[PDB]
Amino acid sequence: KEYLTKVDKLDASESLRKEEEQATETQPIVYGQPQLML
Amino acid sequence: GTEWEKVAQLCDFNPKSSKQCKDVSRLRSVLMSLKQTPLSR
Repeated sequence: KEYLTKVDKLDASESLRKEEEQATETQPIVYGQPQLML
Repeated sequence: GTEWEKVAQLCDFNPKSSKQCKDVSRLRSVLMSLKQTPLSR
């Protein structure tokens, strides 16, 4: 049962990994800095 | 069935142990004790 709780924590970590993937997909927005045209 | 009754009378993992630190391991132990309780006959 404790290991099943750890598996639930692993699923939460997978959700955090999906959040990191979303952050990576949004990174091109921050990468588009207008100051790079100088 | 009397051995389980003796083990309970000696060390019943009653949910009253929640007065201590709210550790997840102790919560899972209390859950296991509550799931084993129906075995008492």
